[PDB]
Amino acid sequence: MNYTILKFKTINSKNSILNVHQKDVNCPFEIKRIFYIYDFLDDSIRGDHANLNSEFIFIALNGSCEILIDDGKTKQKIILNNKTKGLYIDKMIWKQMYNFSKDCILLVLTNTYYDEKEYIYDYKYFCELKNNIVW
Amino acid sequence: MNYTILKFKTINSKNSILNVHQKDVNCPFEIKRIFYIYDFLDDSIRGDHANLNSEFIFIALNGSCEILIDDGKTKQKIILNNKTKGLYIDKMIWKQMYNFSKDCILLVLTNTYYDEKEYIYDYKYFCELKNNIVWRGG
Ligand SMILES: Cc1cn([C@H]2C[C@H](O)[C@@H](COP(=O)(O)OP(=O)(O)O)O2)c(=O)[nH]c1=O
Ligand SMILES: Cc1cn([C@H]2C[C@H](O)[C@@H](COP(=O)(O)OP(=O)(O)O)O2)c(=O)[nH]c1=O
Repeated sequence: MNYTILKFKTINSKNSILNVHQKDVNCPFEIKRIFYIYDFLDDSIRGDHANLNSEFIFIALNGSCEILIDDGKTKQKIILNNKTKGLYIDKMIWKQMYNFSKDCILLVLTNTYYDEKEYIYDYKYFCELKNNIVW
Repeated sequence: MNYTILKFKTINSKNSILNVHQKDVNCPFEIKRIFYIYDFLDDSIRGDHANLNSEFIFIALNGSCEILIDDGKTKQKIILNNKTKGLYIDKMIWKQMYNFSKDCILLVLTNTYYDEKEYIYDYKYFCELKNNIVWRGG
């Protein structure tokens, strides 16, 4: 599956630490949209979809969570809990996020404007799209 | 001086809160780069420059800090301390940030790639370039 764990370069100066993201700097794509997710309750789950076009980098900026990614062929669990690590996934990877700490802040970077129409919410279709050897 | 304290529209769902930023959603520019600053020790200070092209939104995702902004003629101090608000500033505004809490995480959105040639680190010449721009009609 087309995922990587990225290790960010930081700039340690002025008694603090700076992490930069842009095309070719701790990010393989061109950024167009950012969002962050916070104030999680005990059984919060996010995701349950794949996206046709958007690539993602997920970064836990505070606290931590889990993510299960799935390409139709294999699955992986990933822990995010570190400001110098990110999970990069290509488009057409199903994901769910859960087991959020109380204090988790999740930052997501993507290369597309939000488009409800690029979403795949039906898992069987997703798996047909990833595996069906006719097409 | 051109700045705005934004109140963000949040999406409250799935037992959590989502804040989205892109052109015309909680941000007036096209995003091209993001950065965040953290692990501040007591006396830490950031900024001390102006930028010729870039606009910015500053958000305290966690904790709090104070920002001073300066148009060459006046200055203004603002506290950043929660996730539903940020400070938009236009280009060619000088800024300095200080009084960071130990747990402060500062997130910044901007509309450009990083460019050393866009920085003005000398306040005196900041005021001259800005006074000239203002003089021109800007
Ligand atoms: C990610 C995102 C979501 N939303 C809205 C639409 C969705 O109904 C809701 C949550 O998005 P969605 O991606 O469906 O949930 P998750 O973040 O768990 O994957 O917020 C936007 O308006 N813009 C966005 O960029
Ligand atoms: C913001 C930023 C800084 N840097 C480098 C250049 C600077 O010497 C240093 C700090 O940036 P600078 O903007 O000069 O300081 P501050 O963050 O306090 O305003 O890190 C980058 O390489 N890319 C970036 O996007």
